[PDB]
Amino acid sequence: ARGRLKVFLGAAPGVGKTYAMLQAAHAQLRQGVRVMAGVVETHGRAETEALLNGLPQQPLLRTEYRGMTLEEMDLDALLKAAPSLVLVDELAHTNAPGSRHTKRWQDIQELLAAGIDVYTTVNVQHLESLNDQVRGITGVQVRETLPDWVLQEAFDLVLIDLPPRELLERLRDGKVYVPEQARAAIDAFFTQTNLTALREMAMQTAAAQ
Repeated sequence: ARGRLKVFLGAAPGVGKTYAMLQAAHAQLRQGVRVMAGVVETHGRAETEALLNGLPQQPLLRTEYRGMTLEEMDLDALLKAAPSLVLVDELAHTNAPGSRHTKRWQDIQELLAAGIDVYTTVNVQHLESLNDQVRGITGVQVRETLPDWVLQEAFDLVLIDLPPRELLERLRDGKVYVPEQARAAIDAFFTQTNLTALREMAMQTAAAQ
């Protein structure tokens, strides 16, 4: 049986992609599926941290790079253990230096070729075809990109939707964490106008699948 990819697609950070993925994963766990978390970003949400702690977890690999402790999915251990389903946040991620592959999507393709199912999350901004539209709207450069075909050839795609106004409240209320984005950049990104634009992109993306 070929590995099947399910992508939880969202307009932006904070729309609930990871939580949706972890709830989907619990349904599978309950039905007896050997589920393993490969890489999951809970981003300080206690409810998401509580879902993750009910799932088997594969320790990450830590490296040091320019003072920073970088974490990657332990691909080699996952291939060896051969779980039935691996959970992998952030489909557009560019891997830590010294990784076998440049991109986390390649890590995923490798699991999938080994017959391992994969659940993943991605924000719409990372799609290659949309890089310039996103930069034109937000004024922020998207540096981690994803070839559109990686998402197009996904077995399953689910849109995780949230109103922009509500996402702005979440950001205000300390519920949205965006690690590799400085304050000036977050302020430039998370506006009503920009989030409305990105929500339409996510929907147009989901409809074209």
